[PDB]
Amino acid sequence: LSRFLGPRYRELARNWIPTAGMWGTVGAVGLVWATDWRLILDWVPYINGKFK
Amino acid sequence: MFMRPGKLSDYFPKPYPNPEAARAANNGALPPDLSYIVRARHGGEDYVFSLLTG
Amino acid sequence: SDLELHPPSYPWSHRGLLSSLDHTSIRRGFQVYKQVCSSCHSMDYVAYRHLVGVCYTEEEAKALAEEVEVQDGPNDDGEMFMRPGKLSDYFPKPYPNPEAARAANNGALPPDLSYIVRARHGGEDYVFSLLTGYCEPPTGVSLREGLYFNPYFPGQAIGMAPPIYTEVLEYDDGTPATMSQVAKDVATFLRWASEPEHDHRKRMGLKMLLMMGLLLPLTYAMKRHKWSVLKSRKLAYRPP
Amino acid sequence: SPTIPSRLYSLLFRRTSTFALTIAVGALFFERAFDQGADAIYEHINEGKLWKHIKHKYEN
Amino acid sequence: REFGNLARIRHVISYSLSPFEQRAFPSYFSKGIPNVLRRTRERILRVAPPFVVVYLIYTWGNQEFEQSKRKNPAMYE
Amino acid sequence: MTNMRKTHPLFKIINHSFIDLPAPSNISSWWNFGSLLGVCLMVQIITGLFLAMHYTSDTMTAFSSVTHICRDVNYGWLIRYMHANGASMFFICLFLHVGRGLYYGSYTFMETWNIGVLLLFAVMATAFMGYVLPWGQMSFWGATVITNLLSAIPYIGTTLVEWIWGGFSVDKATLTRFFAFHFILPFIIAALAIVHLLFLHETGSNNPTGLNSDADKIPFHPYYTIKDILGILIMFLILMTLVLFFPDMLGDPDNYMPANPLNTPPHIKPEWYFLFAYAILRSIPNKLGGVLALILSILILALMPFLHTSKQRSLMFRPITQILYWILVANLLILTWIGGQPVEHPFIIIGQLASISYFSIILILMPISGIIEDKMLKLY
Amino acid sequence: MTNMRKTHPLFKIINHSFIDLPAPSNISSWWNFGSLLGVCLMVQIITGLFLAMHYTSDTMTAFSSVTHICRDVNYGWLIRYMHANGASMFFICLFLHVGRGLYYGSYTFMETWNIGVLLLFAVMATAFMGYVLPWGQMSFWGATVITNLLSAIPYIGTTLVEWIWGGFSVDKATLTRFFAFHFILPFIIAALAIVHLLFLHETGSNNPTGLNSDADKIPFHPYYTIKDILGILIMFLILMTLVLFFPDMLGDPDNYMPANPLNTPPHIKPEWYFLFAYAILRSIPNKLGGVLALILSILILALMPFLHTSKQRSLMFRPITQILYWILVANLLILTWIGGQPVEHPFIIIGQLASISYFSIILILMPISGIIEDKMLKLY
Amino acid sequence: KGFSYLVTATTTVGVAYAAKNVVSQFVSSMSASADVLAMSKIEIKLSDIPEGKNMAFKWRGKPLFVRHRTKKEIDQEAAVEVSQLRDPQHDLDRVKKPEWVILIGVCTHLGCVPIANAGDFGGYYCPCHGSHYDASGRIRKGPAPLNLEVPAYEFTSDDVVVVG
Ligand SMILES: CCCCCCCCCCCCCCCCCC(=O)OC[C@H](COP(=O)(O)OCCN)OC(=O)CCCCCCCCCCCCCCCCC
Ligand code: HEC
Ligand code: HEM
Ligand code: HEM
Ligand code: HEM
Ligand code: HEM
Ligand code: FES
Repeated sequence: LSRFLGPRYRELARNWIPTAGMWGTVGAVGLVWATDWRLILDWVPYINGKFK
Repeated sequence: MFMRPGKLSDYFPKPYPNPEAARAANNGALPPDLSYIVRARHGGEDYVFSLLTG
Repeated sequence: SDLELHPPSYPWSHRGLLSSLDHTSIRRGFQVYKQVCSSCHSMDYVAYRHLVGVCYTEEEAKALAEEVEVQDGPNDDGEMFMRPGKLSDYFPKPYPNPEAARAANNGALPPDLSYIVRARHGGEDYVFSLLTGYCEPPTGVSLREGLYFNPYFPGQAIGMAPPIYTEVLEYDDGTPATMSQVAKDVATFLRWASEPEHDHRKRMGLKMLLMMGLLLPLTYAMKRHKWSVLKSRKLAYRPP
Repeated sequence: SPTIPSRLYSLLFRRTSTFALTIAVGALFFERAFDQGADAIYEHINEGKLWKHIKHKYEN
Repeated sequence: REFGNLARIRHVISYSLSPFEQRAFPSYFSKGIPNVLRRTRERILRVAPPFVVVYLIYTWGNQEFEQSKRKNPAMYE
Repeated sequence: MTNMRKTHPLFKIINHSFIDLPAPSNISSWWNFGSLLGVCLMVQIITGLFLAMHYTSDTMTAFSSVTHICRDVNYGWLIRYMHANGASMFFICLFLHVGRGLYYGSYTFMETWNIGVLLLFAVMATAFMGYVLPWGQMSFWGATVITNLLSAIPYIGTTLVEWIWGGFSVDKATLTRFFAFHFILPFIIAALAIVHLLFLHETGSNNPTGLNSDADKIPFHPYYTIKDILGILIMFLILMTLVLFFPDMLGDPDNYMPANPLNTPPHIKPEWYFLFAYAILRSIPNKLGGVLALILSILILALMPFLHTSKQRSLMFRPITQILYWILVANLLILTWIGGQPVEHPFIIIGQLASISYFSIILILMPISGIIEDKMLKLY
Repeated sequence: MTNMRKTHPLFKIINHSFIDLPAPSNISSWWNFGSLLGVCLMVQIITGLFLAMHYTSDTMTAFSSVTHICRDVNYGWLIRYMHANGASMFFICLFLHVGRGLYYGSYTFMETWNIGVLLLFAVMATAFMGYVLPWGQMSFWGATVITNLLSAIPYIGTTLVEWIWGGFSVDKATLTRFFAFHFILPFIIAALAIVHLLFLHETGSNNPTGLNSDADKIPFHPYYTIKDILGILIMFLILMTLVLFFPDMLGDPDNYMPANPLNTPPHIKPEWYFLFAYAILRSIPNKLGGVLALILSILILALMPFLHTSKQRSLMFRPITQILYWILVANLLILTWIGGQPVEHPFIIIGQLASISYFSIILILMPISGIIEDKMLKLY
Repeated sequence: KGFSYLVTATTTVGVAYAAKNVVSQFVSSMSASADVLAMSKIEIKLSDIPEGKNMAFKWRGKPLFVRHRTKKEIDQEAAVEVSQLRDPQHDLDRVKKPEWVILIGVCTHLGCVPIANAGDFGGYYCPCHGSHYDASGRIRKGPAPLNLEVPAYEFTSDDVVVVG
């Protein structure tokens, strides 16, 4: 509750924003690559070729 | 196929070959298989007795 | 007799590890089966939906599905009736039970031609040698009626009339219908019937070979990298 | 001029999140590239035998 | 975690008898019925009334369902 | 010489887990139900092994094989009814295990509680596909109902239900894959039970007082061995009186017909242990809301250890939460009866009030009442 | 702050077993076969789970179900051939595992060796019943032949055979019960493999030198992690090059025919490990003698820890016994070829000489070679 | 480090690609097979439907009700408003052919098949939770959330209807 509400924990969180966002980006691209998500993969120019 | 007097291992013969001919010959309604009608009706033997005598 | 004649190793167009089947020959062999071999032999496991995408187009496969008739039902009276077949149906059986086959073919049951290549030793080589190897028996052995000599058949006496000859059927693409060509076409079509996953399996194998030829040097590189700490490690003993 | 392995390590291979990101992007692009190349090798080996090779005399 | 040491105990004396030298059902009724009745008195008011409400609204739901089954004479003409 | 029991590795594992285990000396009959659950799992494994020994998974021959087991196989009817009533009494002992966990403060074992929640999900799924297996009328229609329940998810649900179906309806592929899944899942349950016991042995066992039992403990042998043996024999009395005297009060007569896709039963219900979740999903008038209600209602078990807002572990000194807990049990009985009865007046509003009271009690009323008892006993 | 890997109990077990396991740094490529056996077991479990997801065990529909898997199920041909060739790869890695133990003296770990022998028996039974499962000509006739082998036992043979058959022949009851046993038995194999690994982990692994490996010991990670990864990759290479190019070089052609009880094949050949067993069976020309010969030929592996009379653990430094061991592998190969061949001249006398040489070279000749080596090294 | 991690990156790209393909192999193996996709197209319903009667067949594996409708039924369906039901729909926008109506008989509360020729609205009466439906499947009295789906059919010559 109030344990993680302070300036030190806030600046730790701000330091970890780019890493957490990068890991979320990795998870998103891995999800669309594994599931072959059409709605995202009809925009990148090369991978558009195989779906036709 | 031929005819043969049935031995002990044979089951009871169906009066109709397939259920749709039974439905046609019995005016729409299909007579169900009474091998689990007691376990398949709410009441069982009481339901059967009341249905026949009611 | 107790002897058997091993069929030779024919150079098939699909004998290579990455060589696919010739689908023109497959559809020619399908025609050979349809107006040659379908009178006696059956195919319980090959359908017109399997014919779509390999042998014929969808419309042509559908049309040859309505060129046969299939028992189906029940109707409103609960009786079986004839209906034109469709792409979902299997190949029509010539006899309802094997005893009809025994009665019609003089006590000999033609086996199902759906796994005959995977079932006989040699496979399509055996089928080709059996079909092309009909000859008169040697002097001294005698065979009764309905039995014919064949060196490749075990027991040397097969119950089969010589099924194919020159100009037994007419092809559609203008290929000459000689007996060797008909035997080759029906052999490769039986090979496809016994293994519909041939071309796809070989494409899978080529992909697997390329990726493992890429991955074994790289995984070996990781193993030698992680093990280089130990493989170049040096020891010294310094007693007082 | 820095060497391209040094540039690769400085940009992508240093942080583990960027390492995983370039692994996944390379996975997608490499899967596309090898799908194209492997099928092209297959039809070049089996020219004139496949169903799409013989298909053009039966649709039209 | 192991049976040799779990907690620190001082000055505690335990007396125990042999199972083959003492009875297995010592006063099972005379000292048994008052004990279970005392336990029932202790924990009867926190358990029973919710199930009384279960039975009450069970009967009420059955009665309302049967009344919805029953028709009404709002249809005279 | 040496002590083989505590020096041989398998023997010392068995001794340290089951023989010389320091157990609390005062645990009541409610602590027998873990061993009852394990012996239920063993009994169901054996009886279902015999049922699959004499059972074929095909929609043309599933009911025929069930009839063959019932009549032709020597004591096959006994094995089949033993399996069915064993599953039902397995769920009875599961509910009593969970009730002991909520009452005597056993949810403070976080990892053990989460493993138990995963075990609960696994056993409900396993018994759902087992009820799918005999291919009865209500069996097939309940399979369709639960698959549509999973299909309530938007943009993923129709593909997921076509994947689970193996097609577009419950058919031969669905029945065969459900046979495979129902066969495999009890062994995953057994492995998760090994993990369950490992976590429990790491964290120790709990007593009804909710206190530190380390002052007075006894070995598990012979006290709890003979106590759980008495529990096993009472177990077997109840299980076989269900099997041999009243076999059909827990089953459904509509299960004794061949699965007709064309005919629909007029009153469709799952078997009695799904009745509360079925009631709350029928209470909430939305597919997405109903399926989330079911999943979150089972997940309140795992979410519960974060709701412990009392400095006293068990309820055995906390009478206001005892009243609230028995109201919770009463509400679960109401939800079971509501799931049993169909959708007319006033079953809709009774089930809605029951679900609302259930959620409000298990999220809101217990922690506030715990704070109230802390202020009452002057903890702060 | 603490070490979660060395503190959390599941993570502690994984760390002490597979991560921070003290492993000898000099174990050869022959030590990867334990991990290969585990990986093939997992592959077989998953692949058979999918096969039974699409498989119905009934004599009318077993062959049709296998054909439907191979033809109409998406990539079910890959699933089925992966299962068959993975069973073959399992037996290849299993024989190499046994040969590693024989050559490096790992049988001195008596409990681990006996658990391995039980595992080998379980794998034989599993593979036999799985080969019965597709209901081919070879399946039915190998089942009848091996069940008559069981019938060779006096005064109980007929009763046990009619009990195993579920009747008086291989029939629907036999097929369904073999489906049940074949599905369930690899989980018993997995449990026995856990016991196998526990008994090994008590005393640590063995080095090819046969010496005390505590001098130079390294953690199992990342060295043997990446070594086993490379071994898994190479095993996958061989396995799926078999699957995708030669899926039937280890199978049988006439197995692909429907099982006709009236018709019989000209030759009887199971898979090549059972060809070894079949050659040992038919070397001795009486039924009970052949059955005892087969059983004794499997139990001599368990008997061999009592046959080690040399003062040197491994065969690394004993060259005569290396010659004896490779003569042993030589007539393993010869007996496999004879079991492949039909029983006529000269295969009869070749198989008899091979079997008597096999039993002699294991029972009486290797201890003589060991004591001669000890005499020559001035150890006696 | 760039060279070593490049080797590691390429081999883990290869491993991830292979794992993706084999997991997709398994998932596609558990999906629908070629035969059940082949019978996803229903057979011909012909003209055996009686006047004012309904027939339930197996179309796309599910129960499909094909029912004959009368002129009075068509007039009542036209008289029923679009927005007066739970969802905005009309009979003209639902069924192109007014003589025969083909629908998928799955109710919108628990997915039961309604019993034909029943209910107070003249349509169907699904009794699992008590939902009545009109001739077009519109929900007027019941707990169903949505309406009954009408399958996308096609009409050849008058004895041939292709539904799938
Ligand atoms: C005495 C030989 C002297 C050779 C001198 C060679 C040069 C030495 C000086 C230079 C060094 C060269 C490299 C040395 C490598 C290691 C040493 C070596 O190879 O020694 C020879 C080797 C071992 O010698 P040792 O074991 O002492 O022989 C006893 C005889 N049994 O022994 C051998 O290699 C001989 C192996 C013969 C095996 C014959 C087996 C015949 C039977 C096989 C049956 C298989 C089953 C068939 C089926 C049976 C049933 C039908
Ligand atoms: C009716 C006269 C047939 C014609 C036309 C074809 N086949 Fe024949 N087949 C027939 C019979 C009566 C038998 C069994 C005969 C016997 O002695 O067993 C068979 C069997 C086969 C076999 C199996 C041979 C074996 O060694 O097992 C094959 C490979 C075979 N038939 C091939 C075959 C082909 C390819 C045909 C089309 C050209 C064909 N047969 C036509 C009956 C008849
Ligand atoms: C499904 C099969 C299950 C098995 C085989 C099993 C096994 C066991 C056993 C043998 C015990 C010891 C007996 C006892 O302590 O009373 C136990 C205790 C426990 N179980 Fe389970 N259990 C199962 C399910 C569950 C479930 C569903 C939950 C919770 C939702 C759960 C949570 C717990 C907890 C917290 C304990 C510790 C109680 C204490 O220490 O007093 N388990 N379990
Ligand atoms: C290895 C373990 C098991 C096997 C092999 C197995 C096998 C089977 C088989 C073959 C059936 C079909 C017979 C029938 O329907 O009567 C069945 C039914 C059933 N199984 Fe299992 N089972 C196992 C464990 C379990 C478990 C752990 C549960 C519950 C959690 C369970 C619950 C059920 C139920 C409820 C039925 C329905 C029986 C009926 O409604 O009549 N089974 N099982
Ligand atoms: C059937 C499934 C089996 C599995 C899953 C299995 C598993 C394993 C594993 C993972 C190892 C560690 C790897 C290694 O030490 O090389 C191992 C080692 C060992 N296995 Fe097995 N094994 C099986 C069968 C056998 C058999 C059939 C035997 C003997 C007849 C056996 C005897 C041994 C021995 C003695 C070791 C110790 C090796 C050493 O000390 O270096 N196992 N096993
Ligand atoms: C949980 C584990 C397993 C399951 C569920 C399973 C299931 C099956 C099924 C359903 C079949 C028949 C499908 C077909 O043959 O087309 C089969 C065949 C077979 N299984 Fe298994 N199996 C398992 C493990 C194993 C193991 C561990 C082995 C060997 C060590 C094995 C060896 C075989 C063999 C040899 C066949 C016959 C393949 C052929 O005839 O070509 N299986 N299995
Ligand atoms: S499912 Fe039709 S009324 Fe509820």
